[PDB]
Amino acid sequence: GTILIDLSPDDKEFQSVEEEMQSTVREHRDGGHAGGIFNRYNILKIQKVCNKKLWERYTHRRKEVSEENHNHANERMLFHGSPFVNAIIHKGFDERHAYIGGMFGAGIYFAENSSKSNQYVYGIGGGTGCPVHKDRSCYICHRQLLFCRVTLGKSFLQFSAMMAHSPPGHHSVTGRPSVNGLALAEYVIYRGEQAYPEYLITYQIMRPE
Ligand SMILES: COCCNC(=O)c1ccc(-c2ccc3c(C)cc(=O)[nH]c3c2)c(Cl)c1
Ligand SMILES: [Zn+2]
Repeated sequence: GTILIDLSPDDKEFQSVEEEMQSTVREHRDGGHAGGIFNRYNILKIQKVCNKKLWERYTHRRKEVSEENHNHANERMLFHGSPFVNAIIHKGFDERHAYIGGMFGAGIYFAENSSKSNQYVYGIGGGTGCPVHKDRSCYICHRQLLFCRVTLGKSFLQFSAMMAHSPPGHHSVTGRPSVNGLALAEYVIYRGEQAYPEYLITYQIMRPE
């Protein structure tokens, strides 16, 4: 039931989405090992993901979290990178998109830094890089990220020195780097229904000059 609508680069929605991409790149402590070396992206396409069934699944859960949290969904827009992006846009987030060995427990991870999500585009740790060149820093091959609507409800705050249940009380976990003062948060949900993949972003990382 999914349809994809191209946003025009002249459209203001294309532009605020690109801005959130570009403005949340940071340097990474792995020197670019997982996601490659770059400061900015070349944005190639931005599509809006439309699936009535997945949307209702999301808003139905959103209402429930909302009611449990002093009428507050605590709804964010957050990046998600994964080899399973084409499956997510068609069938939604589920247990199979969960990071079993994740630091904040076994759920689905999202990132405020788009460059954090880019590290996972070719799998945990960048896997072996693009399918074509086996290059985690490939500047040629087209990559895809999702920019997603995520319901956090009451988030459990977990300071970090950088499918399970949420801790009782909580609808999600915030993993908040405490050492790297420029690293933004990651969040973990334990139910697929708590994220909708609104935008599919197709891009290349750009070689620095
Ligand atoms: C035991 O393996 C079973 C198969 N599953 C995967 O191969 C898998 C699971 C999770 C992820 C994953 C992880 C963490 C992030 C974070 C932090 C940010 C983000 O944007 N995406 C993530 C994506 C991946 Cl790539 C693969
Ligand atoms: Zn490549």
